[PDB]
Amino acid sequence: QIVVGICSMAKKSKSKPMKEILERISLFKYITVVVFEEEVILNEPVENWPLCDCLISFHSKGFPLDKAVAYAKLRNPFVINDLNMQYLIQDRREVYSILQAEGILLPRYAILNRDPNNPKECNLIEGEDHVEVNGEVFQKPFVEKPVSAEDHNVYIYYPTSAGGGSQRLFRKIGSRSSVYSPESNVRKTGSYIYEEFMPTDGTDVKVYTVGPDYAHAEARKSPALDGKVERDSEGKEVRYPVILNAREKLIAWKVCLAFKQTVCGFDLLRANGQSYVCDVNGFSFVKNSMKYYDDCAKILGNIVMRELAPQFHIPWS
Ligand SMILES: O=C(CP(=O)(O)O)O[C@@H]1[C@@H](OP(=O)(O)O)[C@H](OC(=O)CP(=O)(O)O)[C@H](OP(=O)(O)O)[C@H](OP(=O)(O)O)[C@H]1OP(=O)(O)O
Ligand SMILES: Nc1ncnc2c1ncn2[C@@H]1O[C@H](COP(=O)(O)OP(=O)(O)O)[C@@H](O)[C@H]1O
Ligand SMILES: [Mg+2]
Ligand SMILES: [Mg+2]
Ligand SMILES: [Mg+2]
Repeated sequence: QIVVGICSMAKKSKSKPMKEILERISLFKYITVVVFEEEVILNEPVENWPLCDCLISFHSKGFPLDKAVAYAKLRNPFVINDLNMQYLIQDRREVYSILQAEGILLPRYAILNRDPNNPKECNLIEGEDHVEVNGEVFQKPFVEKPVSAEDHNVYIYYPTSAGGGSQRLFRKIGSRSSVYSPESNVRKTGSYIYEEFMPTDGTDVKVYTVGPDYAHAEARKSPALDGKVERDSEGKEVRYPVILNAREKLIAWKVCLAFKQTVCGFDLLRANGQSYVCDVNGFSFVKNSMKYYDDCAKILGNIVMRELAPQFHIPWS
C-alpha cells in the first residue's frame, strides 16, 4: 500500500472539506491514508511520527512548520505541497516578490519597513490624498496590507473626492467583513505593503488549484464594498460562478508551480481588462462543492500513483 500522510492542525485535518477528500482518496485501491494526530504533531519528536510515502502537509496558525520540515528531511516522502515555501507564503513581501519574478500581473506596490528599534526613521510621507513610500507616489484610493500574510487587517483609504476616511477589513465575524472608519491617515506603527487600488466590479475571484492544470474559481462580494456578508440559507457566504479565461488559467498554472503548492488558493482582481493576483494563501480547499471533492481526490490520487507506482511495482497507466 502507498501511504499518504496528512499533517496539519486538527482544525484542518478534521474539517469537512478534508474529510470529504480523504474519504475519496482512500477509494484508491493501493492507497492508505494516515492522518497524523494533532497531539503527536505538537508533542512528539518527528522520529515518532507515522511513516508515509507521500506527505500532504501545510501550515496554519499554531502549526510547527519547523517540525514538518525536519520530518520530511528525515523520511524523504514525496511532498505534495512544498514545506519551505510555506515560510515565504506567510510574508506578503515574499509572496509579491515571487509573483513579480514569474511575470504575473499584480498591483503596483511598495513596501514600508519599520525597524522596531528606531524612533521615527521610516521612508513615508503622507498627504491628504496620497502617500509616498520610499519616494513612490500612491494616490487614494490605495490599499495598506500588514506584511504578515496571517494578519487580515487590510485597510483601504478613500480619496477626499469620495468623502475621505478608510475601510478596515478583517477576518469575517458573523454578518461583517469590514467597517468604515472616519480615520484618513495611514497606520503609524508596523510594516506594510502599499498598493494601487484595482477597480473591480465589486467581487473578488477566488481560485483553487489542484496541480497546475486544474483550477476551480468562484467569486465573492468584495469585503471592502460595504462589509456586509451575503449569507445563504445555511449561513454560508454566497459564492458566484466563475469560469477562468486563458490568461487566468495560465496564471493558476504559474502560481501553483512558482510556490510549489499542488493545492493552492489565491485571489484575482478582474480590473481594467486584466486579472491581478493580490494574495496567495497556499493550501486551500473549495467548500460545499461535491464535484470539487471528486476532482480533487481523483487528481491527488493520480499524482500519487503516477509518482510512486513504479517503485511499488504497481501497474499504472
Ligand atoms: O469564515 C470562516 C467561518 P465559516 O466558514 O463562516 O464558518 O472560516 C474561515 C474560512 O472561511 P469560508 O471559506 O467562508 O468557510 C477561510 O477560508 C476562506 O476565507 C476562503 P480561502 O481559503 O481564503 O479561499 C479560512 O479557511 P481555509 O484557510 O481553511 O480555507 C479560515 O481559516 P484560517 O485562515 O483562519 O485558518 C476559516 O476560519 P477558521 O475556521 O476560523 O479557522
Ligand atoms: N490592490 C487591491 N485593489 C483593490 N482591492 C483589493 C486590493 N488588494 C486587496 N483588495 C481587497 O481586499 C481583500 C483582502 O486582501 P488580500 O490581499 O486577499 O488579503 P488577505 O490575505 O487578508 O485575504 C481582497 O479580497 C480584495 O477584496
Ligand atoms: Mg485505499
Ligand atoms: Mg485573500
Ligand atoms: Mg491571504
